Amino acid sequence: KVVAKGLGLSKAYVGQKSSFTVDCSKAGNNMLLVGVHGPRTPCEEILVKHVGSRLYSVSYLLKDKGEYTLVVKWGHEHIPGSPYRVVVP
Amino acid sequence: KVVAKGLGLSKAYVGQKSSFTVDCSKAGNNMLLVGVHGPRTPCEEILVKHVGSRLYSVSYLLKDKGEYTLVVKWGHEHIPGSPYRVVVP
Repeated sequence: KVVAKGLGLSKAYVGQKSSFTVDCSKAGNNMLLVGVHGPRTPCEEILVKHVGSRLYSVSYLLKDKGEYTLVVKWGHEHIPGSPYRVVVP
Repeated sequence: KVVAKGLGLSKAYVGQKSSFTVDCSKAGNNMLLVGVHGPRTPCEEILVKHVGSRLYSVSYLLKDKGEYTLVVKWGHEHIPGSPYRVVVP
């Protein structure tokens, strides 16, 4: 009952914040875990903000071209669509 | 082989950013995940930054008093000390 949306689920660009949301309004009081895995150059930054009504706005910053793995877990289980493949040109 | 350090592992105050570091320099190329579980009001913000050489800075922001659980995982296993109990006055 958790739903992710946004451009950052699939794309990011060097040096620019990529954004997506995770809507947990229809879920309970569990723990959200978000990470972006760069197997060579790590993700530079990731920010997860609760903006109200159990909507979370996520922004992350990548430094290098290539494929990254975006993981979004709710109670330690992948939300639908996770793990996501993120491509940086 | 991951080591976390800092006051933010055990102390946080409403409205004030709480910080710690996570040293993954002696670990491999696995994935790092950080969560702050409030049984009630969610964590407002969590910011994770790779500061270089596989050291990471973490800052988080809470909006209500109470007991929180801070989770730091490396390849989906808890790092030593995780889960951390954080009591906000």
